[PDB]
Amino acid sequence: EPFDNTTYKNLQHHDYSTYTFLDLNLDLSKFRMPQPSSGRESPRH
Amino acid sequence: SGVNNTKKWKMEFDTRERWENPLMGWASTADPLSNLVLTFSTKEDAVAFAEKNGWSYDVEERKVPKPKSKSYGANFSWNKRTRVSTK
Repeated sequence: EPFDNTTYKNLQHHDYSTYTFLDLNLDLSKFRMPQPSSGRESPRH
Repeated sequence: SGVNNTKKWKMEFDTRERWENPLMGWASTADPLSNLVLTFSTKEDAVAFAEKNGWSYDVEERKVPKPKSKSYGANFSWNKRTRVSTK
């Protein structure tokens, strides 16, 4: 707790797997607000 | 794409027979007016020349491309089919 400025606190990324980013993106799906609608399924529709 | 050859009226005659020279196979003709092209500034100038020389003439009215609305922003449209899939 005492002010310490001699250690690297960003060590969590030493054990990130290949799917870490996509796993986090999957967890941030129930918080997202509903997307806007263009009105068509795609520009080719 | 150049449009500089579509600015003057022309008067060409009907195409007559071309046959094959028996010696060298060239294209022979008996039509003295097969290579006759006249240039006129206006349709009325061309019609006047044709009637003066007694020829029968058919007039084709000029075809001009119509003005078109071209927007580069329509290439990226929120809800229209004009959005391009590639650039």
